[PDB]
Parts: sequence; C-alpha cells; structure tokens
Amino acid sequence: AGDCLLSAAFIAYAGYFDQQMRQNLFTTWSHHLQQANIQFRTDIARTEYLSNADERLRWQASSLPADDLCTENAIMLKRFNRYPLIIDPSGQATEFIMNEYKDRKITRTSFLDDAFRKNLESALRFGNPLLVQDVESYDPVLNPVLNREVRRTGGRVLITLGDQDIDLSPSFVIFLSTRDPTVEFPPDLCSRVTFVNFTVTRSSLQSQCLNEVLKAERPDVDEKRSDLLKLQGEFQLRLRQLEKSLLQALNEVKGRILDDDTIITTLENLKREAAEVTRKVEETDIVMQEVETVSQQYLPLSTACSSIYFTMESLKQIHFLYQYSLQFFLDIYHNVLYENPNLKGVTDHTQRLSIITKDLFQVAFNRVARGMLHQDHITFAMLLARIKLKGTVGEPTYDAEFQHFLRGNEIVLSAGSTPRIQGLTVEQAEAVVRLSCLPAFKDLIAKVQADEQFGIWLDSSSPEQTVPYLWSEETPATPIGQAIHRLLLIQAFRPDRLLAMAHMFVSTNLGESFMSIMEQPLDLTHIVGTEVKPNTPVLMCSVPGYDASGHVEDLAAEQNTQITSIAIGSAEGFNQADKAINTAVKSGRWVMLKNVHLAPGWLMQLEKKLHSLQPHACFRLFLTMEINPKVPVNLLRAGRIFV
Amino acid sequence: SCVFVHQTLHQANARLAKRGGRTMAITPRHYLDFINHYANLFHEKRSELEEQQMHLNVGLRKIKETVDQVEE
Repeated sequence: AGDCLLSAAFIAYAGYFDQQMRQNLFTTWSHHLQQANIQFRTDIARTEYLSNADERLRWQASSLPADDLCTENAIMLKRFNRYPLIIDPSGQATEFIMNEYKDRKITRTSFLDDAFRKNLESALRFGNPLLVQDVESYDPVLNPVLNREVRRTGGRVLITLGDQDIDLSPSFVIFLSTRDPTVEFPPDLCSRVTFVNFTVTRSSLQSQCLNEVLKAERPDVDEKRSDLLKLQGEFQLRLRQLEKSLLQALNEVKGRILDDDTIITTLENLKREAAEVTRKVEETDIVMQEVETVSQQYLPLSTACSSIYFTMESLKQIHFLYQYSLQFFLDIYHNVLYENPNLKGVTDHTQRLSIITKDLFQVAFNRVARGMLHQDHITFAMLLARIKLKGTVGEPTYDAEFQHFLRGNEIVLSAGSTPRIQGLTVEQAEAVVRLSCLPAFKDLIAKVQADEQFGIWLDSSSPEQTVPYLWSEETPATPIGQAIHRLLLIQAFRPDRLLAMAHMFVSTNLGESFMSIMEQPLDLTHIVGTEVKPNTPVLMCSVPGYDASGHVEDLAAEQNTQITSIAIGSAEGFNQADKAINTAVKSGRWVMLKNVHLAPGWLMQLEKKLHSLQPHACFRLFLTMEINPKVPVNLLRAGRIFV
Repeated sequence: SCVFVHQTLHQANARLAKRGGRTMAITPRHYLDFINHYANLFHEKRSELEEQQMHLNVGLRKIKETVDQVEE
C-alpha cells in the first residue's frame, strides 16, 4: 500500500522537477510515511518498481539513455492519464519516442505545419500515436481531446473538433513536445497535460556518463556490476519457476499412498536458487566496496565530463558561433571510449581510466578549437585546465588565487595607497598593492625593495620564462601552485605576456603538447572520413576576406570524389542546390553550398530537411559561409563548425 | 498522507518560485490524477501479488493434505 502510494505520488507529480528536486520530494514523502508508520519498502528503487525487464531491454534497444532520470521519464511516458508534454532541449526524447513507437508507425507533425489538422484527423481515424515537435504556438483545437470529452452515442466514440465530429480510436495517443526548455505555459496547459522533463542537468549528465563509462570501458566488469542487474534477472526467474514447477508436481493426484516421493529433493535446488539470489544481494552488499568503487573510480571522470559539457554550452555567451549540442559531446565521448588507438595495447584498469580522461580532455579541446577563433583557444584551454585541476584530488582548490586573478580590477584603491615604488609605473604600483592583499603576497613589497635582478627581469623580452621567487609559503608548493602564482605575478607585472604565460600554465596543467595539434593545418580528410556523420553537415565559417573552397576542393580531388559546387545567389541556386543534394543523398557523392549566409530562412529549411533525410554513408554536405549573426542557431547546433 | 503530499508539492513550487527558477502551477487536477494512478497501481499490484498468494495458500493446504497422507 505505501509503496504504491509513493509510486503514484512520484508518477503524477515530479514530472517537471529535476533530479535533485525529485529526490527531495521522494525523501519528504518517505519521511512523512515513516512518521505515520505506513510500512513502505525502502530497498526498492522507483525505476524498478514500475518497470519490467522486457520493457527495460526494449527501451535500451530503443536508445534510452541509461540515466535514471530518463528511465523515470520513460516510466511516466508509458503509464499516464493525461497526454504528456515532453521537454527535450537535448533532443533524445524525440528519437526515443520514434524508436519506441516505430511499430505503431508514429507520424511526425509540427504545429506550424498547415497539414497538422489533417495529420491529427488521420491519427484519430486510424488510431496512431502522434507527435508534435513544437507546442509553444499552441493551437486550441486539442482542448477537447486533452479534456477527453467523449460522447458515447450508440457504439461510437465521437470527438467534437471545431465544427466537425470525428470518431475516436482507443489506440490513438497524442504526444506533445517542446524544444525550448525556457518557455512558459498558461495554467490551463499545465492543468490539462503532464510534464516529462528531459533537461540534461549536471546530475543527469553526470549519471549518464558514469553509466556509459561503466558499460563501455570495464565491459566484463560491467557485467560484474550487472551482477546486481542479474541478481533479480535470469537468476530469480529460475527460483520462482522452479517453485511453480514444484507446485505443478506437488500433488498430481497420482501414486496415492506411495512412500516414494523424492520430488522433495528439488526443494534443495529451490533453496540453492533462493540462496543464489540472496547471495547476489549480499554481493550488492559487498558493493560497499565493489560496485560503489567501480563507480567512484570513474566519478571524477563523469564529473569532469559534466563540467566540460556545461562549459561547452556556456561558451555560446562569448560568441554566437560557438553553438554545440549534446550529441556533439556524446560523439566526443564515444570517440574517446571507442575507436581510440591509445588503448589498443593497454589493459591495466586504473591506467586505462587515466589515459581515457587524458584523451577525453585532448579530444574535447581538439574538436572544440577547430570551430573557435584563434583568439579564444587559450580561453577554452584555461577552462579545461581549471576543470582538470578541480578534478585531481592532490592539489588545493585554489579558489582565492583564481578569484583574485579574475576580479583584481574590481578592487578600489586610493591615491595614498600607492607607495610610489621606484622602478615601477603607477599602474604597476596599483597592481602590486592590489595583489599584495593575498596572504601569500603580503611581504611582496619587501621583495621588490630588496631584489636587484628586478630591473632586467621586468624589461626582459620574455619575463614569464624566468619568473623570480617572490611569494612566501611555509611549505614547498606544487608545480601547479607555482604556475598559478607566477601567472598572477605576470598578470600584475607584465600583462603583455599574460597570453604566453597562460599558454605555459595550460602546458603545465594539461601537457606541453596540448595545443601542438592547433599549429598544424586542419586534417580535413580524416575529419570528413570518420568521426562525422553523413547527416551532420560540415560548416566552414570563414571571416571576411577569406574562402574555404580551396581546402575542400583539394580534399575532394585527392579523395577522387565527384563534388557538385553551387552558389546561393537566387531561386535558381535554391533549385540547383536542392536537386544536387537530392541526387547526392542516394548516389553518395559530395555537394558544396557556397556563401550560404545570404539566405537565413532557406538555411533553416535546409536544416529541417537534413534532419528528415537519410544520407548515404559517403554523403558529405559542406556549407562554406560568412561569419555573421544572420545564420540560424539551429544549423550551427546541428552541424560541425570549422572557422 | 496523500493530502500532505499535495501540500508539500505546493510548498516546493512556492520555494522554487522564491528561488527564481521556472515553476509550473499545480492544479487539483494533478491531485485527481495522483489518486487515479494510485487506484490503478494498487489494483494491478494487489491483483498480481494476491493471485500468487492464493496459489501459495492452495499449496499450503495441499501441504496439509500431504501431512495427513504421511499421517495415515
């Protein structure tokens, strides 16, 4: 009774809140039930109570992310009373629904589409699951069906739509989806439909990456972790069916008054199977250091992955061209765990985790920086360096040092606060007195006064290479601590070398060859060969005064691939591009679109068409473009950027 | 307990609104949906578990029959 109460409370409610809020609500309900002694089982999980093994495996085959939030969302999607409203900024929910309902030939439809009403009536007549990818422009014709106003006239279930009456089919289900996670809805909407949030929060992506690394790397020990998954699987099934077969043979009303009844010995096998289930539960108890450890060894990896991806999202603030989706980071993750030559000859597991995280950082940087201006490469490199520094456990967190390094200029000074140090300019003196606020730099002015090599170092071409020892610390510092302290010194002293010393700091953090790939030109042949999907177009966004056609032409010629190059100048260009792409989808040849920035709406239409299309594996779409804000954000999110 | 669940959902919505995050109104229609889901889940799980329980009780009565058999 209590377990069903909690299950239904979680099903009807908690459909919009994130993982932390859902857990808080569940904890509050469980605490209240405990106070009233409503006996509810605690060992069971919400993801398991309402789900079956066959359904879970079908969802896995239907490409359900392993995150427990997504499993709960699938559970709510399966059983409901009001038609769900899915919010999927990632975009995984739409493909999950399509794969799940492919057998029922679910038809896609958009509210903006004029044929939406025709698709709706077709779904009602035939009884087909229907999906609408946009509901922000809500059309109120669904108010009656959402309210389920049904009139039972004769043997007919009849729905009043507008001024027409349409027969209803029980098999018909309508699914509402929104791409925007920031949209607000009128209260009638949240009253009429239930919410199924698919927003990928920090905890959500953290758990997803943890499960992905558990499955991909450590695969037979992923089955050692799934010893918990099999304890009540193919294991307890044998116990229960052995009990029921024993019941089948228990009294067949045969051999009455017979001293021969060895069938009792099969209860020994019953006890052995029950003991197998219970001892696998005790293996889940051994998870006090078994699977909790398989999880916590990769916990830094998953935390770093979440931090990396949210840095990747928030990178859109510094420039309109830096638009990256979940699928891009997931492709990065798959390329790190799979098809990685660095682990071909590597078997040790801790070292495999170490090389995996190193290659994760390296591949993430080498994939992001290709579509990033050269003036911003050091920014993302420093962000990744900070992420790795936080991840590693030995080093101090260095919050105060980084906070000062970022917010020194906000500190207010006075005319008398500057002691007018000889050999230093006024702005330099302000920097000295400001940075002396740090406890490690309190005696800095004395070091300025005492030192005599300051004159040559301050005026040297590259002071960052030979920064002297000024900060005073009672204990020897880590190389990273020395690097950040010298970075602060360079910022306060010779800000012109700040970028170079940032390069050195990233080198100390993430390896001396972290940027070594950047100096080399783009290896377009490998990028277009593998690691890119045929559906995803290649974006070559060049600044004014430069074209990217030559590099892709050389690529096509050297691969001996026939490529159709067309320019976007007018409607004739539109028709030629459409015909070329339609031919190349099935033939597999390459097609180039030049100066695509001229038509933003046509670009949006092309993105929408590309999503629906099914390109051949050899198909590659190159969109050379000018870097202007007129380009739709959706294409940038749905394509690989190369600046 | 169900009433308290609804009240805490309202309180959580109010707290989320105070924090500044996006919130959606909770209507008594949500309470009706919760009660209906509770009814459906209770019926289904009780049906399955008690069918198995009835099988087990019939088995126990048959065990008593076998006890009588060994008795005579």
